[PDB]
Amino acid sequence: FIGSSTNLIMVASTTATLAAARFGLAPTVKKNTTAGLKLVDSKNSAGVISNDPAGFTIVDVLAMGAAGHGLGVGIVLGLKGIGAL
Amino acid sequence: QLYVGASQSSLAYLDGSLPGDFGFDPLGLLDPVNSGGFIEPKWLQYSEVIHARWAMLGAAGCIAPEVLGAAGLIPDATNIKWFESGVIPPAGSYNGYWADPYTIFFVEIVAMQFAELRRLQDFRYPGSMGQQYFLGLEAIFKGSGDAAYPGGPFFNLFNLGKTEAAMKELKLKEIKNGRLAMLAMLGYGAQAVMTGKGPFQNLVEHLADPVNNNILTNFAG
Amino acid sequence: DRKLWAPGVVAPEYLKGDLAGDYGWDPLGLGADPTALKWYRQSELQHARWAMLGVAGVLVQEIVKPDVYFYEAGLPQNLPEPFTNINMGGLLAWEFILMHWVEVRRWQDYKNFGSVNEDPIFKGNKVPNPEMGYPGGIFDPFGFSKGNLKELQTKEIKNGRLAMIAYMAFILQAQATGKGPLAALSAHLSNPFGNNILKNIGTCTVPHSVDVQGLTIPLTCLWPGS
Amino acid sequence: KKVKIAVDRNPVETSFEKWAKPGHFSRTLSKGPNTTTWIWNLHADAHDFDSHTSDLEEISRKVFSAHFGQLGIIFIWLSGMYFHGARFSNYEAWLSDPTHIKPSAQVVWPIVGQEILNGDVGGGFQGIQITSGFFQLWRASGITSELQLYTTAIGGLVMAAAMFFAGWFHYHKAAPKLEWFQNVESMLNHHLGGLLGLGSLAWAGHQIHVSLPVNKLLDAGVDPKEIPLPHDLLLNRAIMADLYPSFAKGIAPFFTLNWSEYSDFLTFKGGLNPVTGGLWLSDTAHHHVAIAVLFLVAGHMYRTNWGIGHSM
Amino acid sequence: MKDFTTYLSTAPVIATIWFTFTAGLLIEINRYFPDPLVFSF
Amino acid sequence: VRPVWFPGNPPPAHLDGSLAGDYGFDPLFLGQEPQTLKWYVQAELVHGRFAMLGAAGIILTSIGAKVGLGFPEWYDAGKVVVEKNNIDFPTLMVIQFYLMGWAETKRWYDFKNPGSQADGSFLGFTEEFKGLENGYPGGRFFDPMGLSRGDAAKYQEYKQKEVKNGRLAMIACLGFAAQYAATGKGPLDNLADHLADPNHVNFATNGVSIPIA
Ligand code: CLA
Ligand code: CLA
Ligand code: CLA
Ligand code: CLA
Ligand SMILES: CCCCCCCCCCCCO[C@H]1O[C@H](CO)[C@@H](O[C@H]2O[C@H](CO)[C@@H](O)[C@H](O)[C@H]2O)[C@H](O)[C@H]1O
Repeated sequence: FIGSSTNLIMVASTTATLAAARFGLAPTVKKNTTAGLKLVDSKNSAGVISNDPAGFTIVDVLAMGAAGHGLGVGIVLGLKGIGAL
Repeated sequence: QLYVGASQSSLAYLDGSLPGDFGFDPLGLLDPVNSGGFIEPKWLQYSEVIHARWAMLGAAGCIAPEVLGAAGLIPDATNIKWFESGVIPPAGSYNGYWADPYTIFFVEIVAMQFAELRRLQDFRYPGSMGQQYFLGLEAIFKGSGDAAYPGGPFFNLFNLGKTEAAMKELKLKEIKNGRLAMLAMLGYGAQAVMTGKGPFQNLVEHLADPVNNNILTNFAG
Repeated sequence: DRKLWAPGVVAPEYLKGDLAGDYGWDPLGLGADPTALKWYRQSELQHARWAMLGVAGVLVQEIVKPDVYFYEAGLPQNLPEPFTNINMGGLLAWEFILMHWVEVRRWQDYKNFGSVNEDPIFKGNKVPNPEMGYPGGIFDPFGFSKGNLKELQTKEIKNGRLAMIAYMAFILQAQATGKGPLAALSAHLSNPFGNNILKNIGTCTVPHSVDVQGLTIPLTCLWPGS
Repeated sequence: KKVKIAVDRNPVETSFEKWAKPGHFSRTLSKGPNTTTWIWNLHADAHDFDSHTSDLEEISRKVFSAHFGQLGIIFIWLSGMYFHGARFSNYEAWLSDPTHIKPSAQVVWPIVGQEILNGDVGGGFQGIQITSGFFQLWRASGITSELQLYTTAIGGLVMAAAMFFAGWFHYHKAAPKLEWFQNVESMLNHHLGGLLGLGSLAWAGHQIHVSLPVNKLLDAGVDPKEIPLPHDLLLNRAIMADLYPSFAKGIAPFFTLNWSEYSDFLTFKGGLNPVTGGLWLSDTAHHHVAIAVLFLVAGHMYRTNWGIGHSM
Repeated sequence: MKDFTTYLSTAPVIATIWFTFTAGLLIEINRYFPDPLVFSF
Repeated sequence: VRPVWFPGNPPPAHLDGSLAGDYGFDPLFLGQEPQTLKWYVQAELVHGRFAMLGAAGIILTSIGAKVGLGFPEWYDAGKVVVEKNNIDFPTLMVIQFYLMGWAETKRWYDFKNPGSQADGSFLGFTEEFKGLENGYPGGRFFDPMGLSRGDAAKYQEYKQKEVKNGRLAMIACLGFAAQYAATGKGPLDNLADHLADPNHVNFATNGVSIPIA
């Protein structure tokens, strides 16, 4: 399984979301989205004491790991349904 | 702070006392304003301590017959896994005890109503338990202000932690091994459901082939 | 009182070294009442003295004869020649009345100290009873008291506690292997790795019942597992 | 934390003293009767909590504990239907011939000639032919014994006592404050996630592990006392692999995303089972699995305490 | 429990106790004396 | 400061320590009123009196069995004395109800009026049915040994001992019925079954007490 065509989709789809939210290409705890599609600062409703320089909390890790697993399950099963893998 | 995952909302009141404190309350159950019921901070600290020391007795006691049977110090009749002791008779019951497990369970019922209702009546009534006659033994049960740490002549036999700083370090280290052993009990139960083998046999099989015998190659592939 | 039972323990308030063998002990609170502490003192003296008799009987009856075994030495088959196959009922009657005298005299020494000192048949000489549990007088035919009574009192209590643990040893190293104390010591000195507490605990060589002239006695070990 | 637990300790003292005074809730009805309109206004204004007081916190506490009262009554009702299905039924007989035996779960007492209502429903049994469909539920759940019905009736009594205790607790002992109720984002996240999503995931678990093998052995034709008990279907993977040969691969196809190998028991057949005329339970199993994933996705929508999520 | 006994003495509670009493009296009568159309002896 | 049935919890307000055998056990507040409590003290007493008589009856007639005498068990003694002795049964029941309806209604109108039942309306007895207190009548008939007068502290001791033995005789009479509805044999056969094997012949191996055998 390690290195197979389904592992390479899942890791590269989870790390894509984990690098998207950290480097300002996806919303986080600290940053949300406006009525348009502009990436704006938040209120956060509790305050975070994340030592990470971009404030990337473990809540962001869970959110974007769930999103990356969702995109990976979608791409893997859609490629199984389309015939190409 | 320590333990990232902590928030600012669980840090203003949460000062640094209340042993084992690291700020990790991401939901904010322990929060004194508008609290009530079983979500009171005193009950939560008390039940963490109780869960901690029950789980560390259980974490030593699930691994102990299988380790001591691996050394051969106990015979192979008592070398059974922890879930085949008779606690779960669908998983297996050891029939070589001195009684029916329901006889033993009624003895446990009587002994634990006496152990536990007395244990609760010093949480509810902190000055109690040294007042009525309990065979002269009520002089032990006077307790202290804190319900999780009575510390009589029995519960603090050797008077360990005389000074305040050593007592805070011991209250810290108890919670530390207790949280580690609560996770160990979770990883005895969830790891004995999935594998079907004992915890020591899981450790031996992980130390034999770490890659080919782990969590990933245990989904029955 | 000093040199307590453990190095870092504070003694209780009721254990200021008045009694002998006082080590700041009782981690179960039993001596906290004074009237309870006097009775528990008397029962410790009783268990100590009868346990010293038990040890000096068990390890002397196999010195004089290492064939009659001390566990079944109470059976009528194992009694000596002028008492072999005696009716145990009449013997139990002798012991019952001759002990229900002595023990009730000692009990009324407990309940009212000083009121039981006179020989009731021979209204004459008393027993000079200095403190409770230590009658003396005729119980000191050699007069080893009237010296340092605290010293010999600590000696009696320490040898007595050691003999209590020794006698409850002597029973449990005889239920597991069915062997006398010097004989179990010789069995350890034969092979000190397979004749130990290991591989002997878990078996109970005591039979479930022995018919003593018509009576069946329940005959239990102190742990489960035959 | 904006979204947090916030209650009030001991707001209302538990006493029978206001049960002695009918009309205590109303300012007009508390003076007592002088007129028979009083006793109709007592029952009409009894649950109109918004007209009793103006405090929205007190209204919300009353309507939150009245819902525990309704839930306790529903658990009494369900537990009674399971008990009447256990002790007074032909369900044991109905499982052997569910085409010529009428489902009956109500028996009357023979007093005034009403024992004519105990008709010949079949299976060596007399009672009223029920029409509420509980026997078809119980076959679809894999019950196969009135012992399971009796024990889930006892569980329903226990859960009804839990609901009554819960309403007593959350009104009299520790009653929630107003801004607890006004966290509608948390209520929707927990109800889409935990009630609807985890509930259908749990019913998916019962359908995969209990009701699919039991109903497959029923449709193949096996006496219900010959069918393995469902705890022998949890513990023995060999029986489940005999019934559905992809249980031998374990939960490995779920985590390797080889979900097509689960097509033995999560299907998309459609139509009806021709053996029994109902839906395929493998199809309903995959249904509740997909419903569970959908509502667990939907219950992570609204913002509660971290910056992610929507605010309504 | 004086307030509980005043609650037990209210109109619907007395109604539902007295109607069960007068129901379960006539019901036990019609069990032990089946079908009384006419006053027999 | 006094012992309670459940240590820690305070005793309720209506239940200060003046009754015999008081331990604060009223979780349901049934004797909260002083007169209903005055009635339940009488009830607990007379249930204890009949249960002590009954428990001594079962224990003595079961020592009579199993040793070799011709005594039956207690659940069989109803049949064997109306059949061995030619006793018509409903007349024995009606004579019991006559004598005890007399003896009970005397007590029932002592409760309603404590100074009554003593005016010589009966066969010429004045002080003998006077009644000392609730559930403790006394006099020359109900205390012929005269232990209710003399040392009052020892009489309070006897009051508490009566209530203690009466409580555990009520528990024993509730237990004889359960030992018979579970096992089906004599109580001192159940005792010797528990003594011949302390394990395995207890209630948890009877198949009836726990259904999860
Ligand atoms: C590039 C990667 C990739 C590829 C190749 C595919 C390919 C495929 N996906 Mg897929 N998917 C992907 C990524 C991908 N997906 C991702 C990232 C996700 C996560 C969001 C999903 C989630 C997903 C789901 C949940 C499903 C698929 C399905 C499918 C397959 C059939 C789709 C079809 O024709 O249905 C066309 C069908 C319709 C247009 C009918 C739609 C009518 C619906 C049921 C009712 C709508 C209700 C209501 C009106 C909606 C209003 C709101 C709307 C206006 C927004 C196809 C092979 C389907 C499948 O597995 O089928 C076998 C399926 O159910 N995909
Ligand atoms: C409609 C359902 C409902 C809701 C919304 C609440 C809401 C609340 N309750 Mg309440 N309660 C309920 C039902 C409910 N209760 C019932 C049925 C009972 C009786 C058993 C109680 C008994 C109760 C007590 C005694 C207390 C509360 C408390 C609370 C407050 C905080 C709860 C919390 O953080 O729990 C978070 C969850 C937990 C702490 C874990 C609980 C462990 C459960 C048993 C396991 C999960 C159950 C799961 C849904 C189903 C079982 C899964 C299993 C099959 C695998 C909050 C106001 C507390 C409070 O602050 O006082 C107001 C409190 O002390 N409740
Ligand atoms: C039955 C025997 C017995 C009795 C009645 C006592 C009684 C007493 N001892 Mg003592 N003691 C004994 C045996 C006994 N001892 C033995 C064998 C040892 C050696 C370990 C000691 C060592 C010892 C020390 C070092 C000190 C005392 C002290 C005391 C006094 C205060 C403690 C108290 O109130 O306990 C009351 C005791 C009881 C009411 C008996 C309870 C017995 C329990 C229920 C059962 C025991 C559990 C278990 C079966 C024991 C296993 C033994 C086996 C492994 C050999 C009291 C007079 C203190 C003293 O002298 O202060 C003046 C003190 O400093 N004792
Ligand atoms: C995942 C968590 C969760 C779950 C499962 C529920 C479930 C429920 N809520 Mg709810 N609620 C939640 C969180 C949750 N809530 C939170 C966080 C809030 C605050 C914002 C509220 C505020 C709220 C209000 C104000 C009301 C409800 C109501 C209800 C009930 C709807 C009726 C129904 O469908 O019956 C389905 C029946 C069942 C699922 C039976 C199972 C019963 C389980 C064991 C209890 C529910 C789970 C409980 C929340 C866990 C707490 C355990 C407790 C010990 C703390 C249902 C039981 C309504 C109601 O009826 O109240 C009684 C109502 O008025 N909720
Ligand atoms: C606290 C715990 C949180 C929950 C953690 C959930 C586990 C993470 C999801 C699974 C991660 C990858 O999933 C997957 O990778 C492994 C590869 O190493 C697979 O491992 C195995 O896969 C096949 C059999 O199943 C075999 O051909 C492979 O030889 C073997 O490596 C596992 O079948 C699977 O688990």
